[PDB]
Amino acid sequence: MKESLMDILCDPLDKSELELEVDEREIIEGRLIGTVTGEVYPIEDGIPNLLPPDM
Amino acid sequence: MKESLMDILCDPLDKSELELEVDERDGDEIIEGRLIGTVTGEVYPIEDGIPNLLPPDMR
Amino acid sequence: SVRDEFDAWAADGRDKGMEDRHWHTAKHALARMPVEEGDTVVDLGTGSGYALRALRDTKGIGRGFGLDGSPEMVQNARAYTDTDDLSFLVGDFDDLPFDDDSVDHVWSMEAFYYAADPHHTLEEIARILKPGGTFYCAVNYYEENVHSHEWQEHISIDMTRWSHAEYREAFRDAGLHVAEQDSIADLDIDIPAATEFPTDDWETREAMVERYRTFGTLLTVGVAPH
Amino acid sequence: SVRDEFDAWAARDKGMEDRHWHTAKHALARMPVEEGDTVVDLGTGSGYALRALRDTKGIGRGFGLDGSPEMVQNARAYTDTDDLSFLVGDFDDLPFDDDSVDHVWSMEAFYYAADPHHTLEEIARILKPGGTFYCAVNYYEENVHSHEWQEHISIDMTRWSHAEYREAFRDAGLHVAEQDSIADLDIDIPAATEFPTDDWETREAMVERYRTFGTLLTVGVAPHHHHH
Ligand SMILES: Nc1ncnc2c1ncn2[C@@H]1O[C@H](CSCC[C@H](N)C(=O)O)[C@@H](O)[C@H]1O
Ligand SMILES: Nc1ncnc2c1ncn2[C@@H]1O[C@H](CSCC[C@H](N)C(=O)O)[C@@H](O)[C@H]1O
Repeated sequence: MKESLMDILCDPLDKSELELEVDEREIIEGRLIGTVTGEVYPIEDGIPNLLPPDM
Repeated sequence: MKESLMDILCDPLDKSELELEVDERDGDEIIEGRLIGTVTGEVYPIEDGIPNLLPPDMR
Repeated sequence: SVRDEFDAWAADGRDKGMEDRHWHTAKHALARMPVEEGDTVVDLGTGSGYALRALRDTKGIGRGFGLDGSPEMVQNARAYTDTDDLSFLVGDFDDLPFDDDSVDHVWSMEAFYYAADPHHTLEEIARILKPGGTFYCAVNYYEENVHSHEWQEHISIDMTRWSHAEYREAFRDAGLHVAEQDSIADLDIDIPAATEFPTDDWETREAMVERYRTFGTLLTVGVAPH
Repeated sequence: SVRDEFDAWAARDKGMEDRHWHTAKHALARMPVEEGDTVVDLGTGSGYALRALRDTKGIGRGFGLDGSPEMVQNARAYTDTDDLSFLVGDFDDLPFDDDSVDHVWSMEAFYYAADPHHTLEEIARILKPGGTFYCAVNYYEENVHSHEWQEHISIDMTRWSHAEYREAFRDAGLHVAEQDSIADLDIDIPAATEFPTDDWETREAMVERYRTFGTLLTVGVAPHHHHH
C-alpha cells in the first residue's frame, strides 16, 4: 500500500490515529499501530490487515 | 386545481403568500377565481381550474 | 403575452408526438426515482403531462403539479388527465411559484435546457425541494450528443448546451449534491437493418445507434441539501 | 467466518467478476465520480470495480476492503497501479476516518454484514457530506430465486425487500436518491427444450431472474449535519 493512501486510515476499534512502522518499501512489509489502543495491524505483501483484533 | 394543493403555492415574484378568491368551485376543485399577491398585489387568474402563475411581464 | 414554438406544438399534436418519443427513455428514469406513495412531485415543462400520470400510476404520488410556460400545453395536459390529484399550472422556470422546502421531488424531461438562466432555475429547484428530495434532470440536447447540436437551428429559444461535467458542476454550484449521472439508451425506437439506410432522418445505422444507444438521454440526479 | 466462507471463492474470484460485471458495469457507470475522487469498495472480491472506476471515471484513490486475506492478495495481483490499494477489514468497523471518502461501492456483499444497519451508519460516517453509497445486490426479497441461497451459505444473510433497503438507508441518515433493477442481458438463456438445468426448473424462471428482476441497486447520499 502507498504510504500516502494511509492518511485516512484509522484504528478499526475506536477510529483513532495510527502510527506507521516500515520494514520493506509503496509499503510492502511493516505495521500500523493504534495510538490509543496499542493494537498492531500488520502490513504483509503490501496489504494491511485492519480487522478488529478478535477477527 | 384543488384548493388543498394551493397550500404550497406562492407569488412567483417574491415568494410571498397568495390570497385566494373563488368565483366557481366544485368541492375542493377551484374552477374560476384568482390568486392575489399579498405584497405585490399581482393578480394570477385561475381559468377553468388552471392557475396562470407566470410573472405579470409574461402575460 | 408572446407566442412561441411551444404554443404551436400544443395546437398541432406535437405534445403527443413528444410524449411517444420521450417515453422511450423517460420510463427508465421515472422507474428509478425514489418517489414514495403520497409524495408531492413537480414536473417542470410538463408538455402532455405524461410523466405525472406515470408517477401516479406506478408510484402512487399524492399530489402532482405540472408546470409549463405554454397555456395551451397545460390545457392539453389537463384534458389528457382524468384525476384531480394531478394539477396543472402556467409558470416560468425563472421563478417557481412554490414555497421553500415544499416539494418531495422535481422531474424535468427535455425542457431544462430552455431555461433563460439555468443556474437560477437550479437554485429555485434546490429552494423548493425538501432536504433529501431529488431533482431528475433528463435531456437529449447536450455537448457529447453531437447529433443534437443541429436542434438549435430549428428553434428560436437560446438553449444551454452543457457537457456531462458541466451539468454536475452546475448542480453543485446551485447547492445540489450529485447522486447519479447516467446515459439512458432508447431500446424502443426502431433502428432498421444497415441496408435500409439512408433513411429520412439518418445517413447510416452507425449514426442512429450512436445517438440512441451510445449517447441516449442524459440523466443527472440532484439531491437537495439541508 | 468470512475468510472460511470466501477463501474457496478466492481459489473463482474471476468467475464472480465475469458474472457480476453483467450488471455491475451499468451501476458503476451511474456513479457521479469526479476525476481524482477517493472510493472505498466494500467486499472487493477481485477488485474489478475499482479498476473499472479508475479506467472509465478517473478516480484518484481506491481502497478495496475484504474480510478474506486471499481475496485481497488476488485483487492486488490483478491490479497494475498503486493508486488502488487493498486491505483486510470487516463491514462492522470501517477503518477510515469520518468524512474522508467521496463514494462507497458494494456489489454482492452487503447482505453478508453481521449488523447491516450498523454497516450503513459506518458508511454514512466515512462518506463526506454529498458523497454516495452504491449498494448493488442479487440476494433480496423480490428475487424469489435467491431465497434458497441461504441453504448453501454458513453466514447469516440479510434478506431485505426494495422498501426495506430504502427504509434502512434513511434510518442510517442516508438520503435515497435512486433505486432500480438492472437486468442481466448477457447470460445465455437456453431454449425451453434444454430445461431443467442444474439451477432452473423452467426457462420462465431463468428469464424472470435475469431479464426481469436482475440486480437491485439502491443509491444513498450522505447528508451534512442537520437538526433532529
Ligand atoms: N422557461 C420555461 N418555463 C416554463 N416552461 C417552459 C420553459 N421553456 C420551455 N418550457 C416548456 O418545456 C417543454 C419542453 S418540451 C418537453 C415536454 C415534456 N417534458 C416531454 O418530455 O415531452 C414545453 O412544453 C415548453 O412549453
Ligand atoms: N463482513 C464482511 N466484511 C468484509 N468482507 C466481507 C464480509 N462479508 C463478506 N465479505 C466479502 O465480500 C465479498 C462477497 S462476493 C462479491 C465480490 C465482488 N464485489 C464481486 O462483485 O464479484 C467476498 O470477497 C467476501 O470475502
